[PDB]
Amino acid sequence: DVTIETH
Amino acid sequence: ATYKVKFITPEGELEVECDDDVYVLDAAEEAGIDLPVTIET
Amino acid sequence: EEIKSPLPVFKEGTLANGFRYTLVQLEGPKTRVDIRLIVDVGSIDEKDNESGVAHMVAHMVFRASDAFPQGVSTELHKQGWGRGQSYNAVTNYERTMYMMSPPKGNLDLGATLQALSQMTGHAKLLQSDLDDERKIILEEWRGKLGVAERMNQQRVQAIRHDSRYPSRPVIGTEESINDTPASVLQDFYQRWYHPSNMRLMIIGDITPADAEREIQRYFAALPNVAVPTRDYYEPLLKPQLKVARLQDSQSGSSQVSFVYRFNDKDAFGQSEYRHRLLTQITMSAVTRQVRRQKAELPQDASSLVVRKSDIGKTTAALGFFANVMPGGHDAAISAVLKEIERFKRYPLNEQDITEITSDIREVAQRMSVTPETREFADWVQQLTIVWQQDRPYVGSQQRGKDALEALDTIKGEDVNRHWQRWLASPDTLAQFSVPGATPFTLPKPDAISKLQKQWALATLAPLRLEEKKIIPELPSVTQSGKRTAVKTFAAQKVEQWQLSNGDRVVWLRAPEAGKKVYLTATSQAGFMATAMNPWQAQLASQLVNQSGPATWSGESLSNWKKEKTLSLSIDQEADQLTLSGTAPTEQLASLFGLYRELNVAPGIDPDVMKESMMSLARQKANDDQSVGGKRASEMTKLRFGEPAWQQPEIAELKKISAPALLSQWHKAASAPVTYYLIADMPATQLLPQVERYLATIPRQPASEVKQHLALSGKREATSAINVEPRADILTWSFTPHAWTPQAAVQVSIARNIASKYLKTSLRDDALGIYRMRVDSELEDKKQRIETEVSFTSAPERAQELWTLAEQAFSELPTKITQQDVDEQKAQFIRAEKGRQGDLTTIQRRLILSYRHYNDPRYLSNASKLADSITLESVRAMSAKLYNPDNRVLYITLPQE
Ligand SMILES: [Zn+2]
Repeated sequence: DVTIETH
Repeated sequence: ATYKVKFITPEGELEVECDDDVYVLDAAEEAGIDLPVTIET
Repeated sequence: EEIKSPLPVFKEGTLANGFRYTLVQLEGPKTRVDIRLIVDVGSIDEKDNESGVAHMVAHMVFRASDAFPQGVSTELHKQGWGRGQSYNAVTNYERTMYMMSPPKGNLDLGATLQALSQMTGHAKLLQSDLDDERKIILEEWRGKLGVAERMNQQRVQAIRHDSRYPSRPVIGTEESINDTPASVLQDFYQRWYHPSNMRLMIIGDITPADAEREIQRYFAALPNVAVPTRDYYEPLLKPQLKVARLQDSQSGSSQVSFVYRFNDKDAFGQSEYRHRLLTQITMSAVTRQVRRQKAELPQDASSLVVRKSDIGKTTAALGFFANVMPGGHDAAISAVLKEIERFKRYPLNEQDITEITSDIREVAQRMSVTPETREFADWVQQLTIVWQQDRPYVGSQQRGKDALEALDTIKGEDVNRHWQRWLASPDTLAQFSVPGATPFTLPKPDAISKLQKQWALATLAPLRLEEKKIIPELPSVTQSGKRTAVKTFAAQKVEQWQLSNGDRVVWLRAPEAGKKVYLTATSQAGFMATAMNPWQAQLASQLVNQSGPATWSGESLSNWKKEKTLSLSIDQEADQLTLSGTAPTEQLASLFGLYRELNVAPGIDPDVMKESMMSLARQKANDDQSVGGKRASEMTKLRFGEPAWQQPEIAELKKISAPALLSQWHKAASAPVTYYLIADMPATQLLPQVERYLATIPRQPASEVKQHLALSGKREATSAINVEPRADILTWSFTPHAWTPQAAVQVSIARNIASKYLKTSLRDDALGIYRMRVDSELEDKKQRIETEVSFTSAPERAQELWTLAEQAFSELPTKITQQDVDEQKAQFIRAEKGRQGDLTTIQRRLILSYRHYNDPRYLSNASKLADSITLESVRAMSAKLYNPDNRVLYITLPQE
């Protein structure tokens, strides 16, 4: 899914 | 007894009507909302 | 955890028998510990005669063990543990996880490991314990019945077709739960519960040396036995165009999708971290673009989204999904296929990719220089995620560096290449959900590939570009009206203001409002008002609510409210219209300004309207043939004779236009309003804003909307239509009765006593009652005591339940004791004082006061309410809760 959370 | 539920998803805010004796997700499926008071996931 | 703890020290170990453990020492909080054990067995590993057995074992390992003949969970309960909060198990397709949070934290570590080693190495799995535990497992099976679960299985069967997963739901089958002998559970346990198939993690305030001595003590002696080798976690991918229907006769789903299935863990000789970073960038880029592509969809499709999900250990599914106007599934799948082909033709937007990667680099940069510290529960969450995947934790500081490194080797052409690989997957699947009786024949694969070839040959316009963001602003309002009269209720801190347009303000200067203004605007413009069209009015109200002013949009409206920390919501009921909102007092002009714009300049967002039409149409299609639609219709005929209104047919629904809906809204907005305003400010601050925004709205006198009143008399019906194995028993009774605050409290007190007596009077487990509800209130608009008793139960003795509850009601007024009332009065007194200074209560009572008295007297003398609770008054009211002359009974049984 997301590897580096942006939100 | 009529209620309104809301769900925050990566898609947007989804709002559903739900009687007393109905599970949250059964009401969403009956309404034709594809998922898997305002809850979160 | 109040003080966040830093990145912990990890110690790994493996006993001689292959048992693996992970010890994670945090420097705080003191004593906290979390202990979990995974056995790498789940429902997917069951043989054909083992349905639901992984999950049944997860239950049974808490029963009798070698050291604990009366049960592991029994022992834990005696030392102060609670099920769920202190110990728990979860079973999924692949693994069984046991979780322990001992009440005394790290002091209980040895007792926890003795319990866990008993569960995993010494469970008896007794037939006697299983026959007792079956009650609990059957109850969970029953609670997992219904349309959402059935549709989830429809989705698993399609998207994971040609795999083990569709035939292996975790709960198993009713037959297996009832019939599988303990011997089968014992063989399953003895096949899979072995130390080299298990791993343990301990997180918190531990000494790693002591903990691993405890682990050796309890786990070293387990015999080292190998479990079977397994390579069956993926669907059998092959080039194909599979077509499936996702179908349930109680589902309103109306949807088409096209799905690619592929091995998602192949990184093609490159960094696997970099590969997962390309996946995140690609999905973010596609998500941005496919939203813009909404402008290409025809009227039969809406809300095209792209979703990626795991469907095995290595397999992923990439799907394009869109809602469908019922009957339009052929045009919708073509539109989805056209948009997919457009993505094969054109590269992803380079500006998006630049923006997305820059956002990631910023976060990754910050991560790389920030010492990782977390609260305890956050450490547990982060560590458990990676531990369930059987991978080491990599800290956020190291991951930030890893991302910066991978980003340096990622260009736009890498993103495009990553994306096109997914779209080139030869294993594909088209899915259709079509609601109710909508005519439908499942397309053949050839018919789908024919559309693919059409779009492959067609000329396609470029991907849509991002459109300029609409930045909304309220208009200048320079016309002012006037307040024409003031009536003062100083004792209640209320003023009542008449305005020149016919509206009125009921202003409460309550200090409990703090620095916020609370608005409730009410009028007689319910959707049953005679000038209106009921279904169209309700649709218009909802569309204006979501769209905001004419020149805005649903999303710019939501952004604008957020920025001002402001809310304002439309709720049109059958008999009244209510707009409710809150803002900071410095935002009062923006609250009244938005309010005015909704009244004089309503908008209909075309995207919102298209979505709302899809929702109404699919629910109409389902309701026309569903169990729920049948019950609603029979209840309506029993209680009211005929429906007050009905949703339209789908063909009429499709014809609805924005001007027709706005006409309906303007009919509601013309009704004169009472503004219930709670604001602690001087009138000199409030009145200019009232005169500018609220006195200037055009109104015309409206009539009161007649209430919807259930008919008198005794009527009953029984319908064998349920698709689950249950009976639903509903009874309604009413007694006309004038509303006063005292009578409403007395009804409420007698209700509480009646509920407990009716529940005690129906305690027998032989009756099969799953759920039971006794409701009663003195409904203030209708001025009748309305009582509702509801049952869900096994079908066998459903006909007896209302009879038993009817007898309970006749006994009630002589079974109520002085102690019962004394308890209730003291409990009411305690609640009533917790409602002092409660703004929600204050606002409700102000509005109720004006409804019944046309003044705010109900804000005063609440301390005298409890005095109307006496033994005599409660008993005399308990005798009115159920009226045998006004009784409607509706029984729903399973279908024959
Ligand atoms: Zn269970």
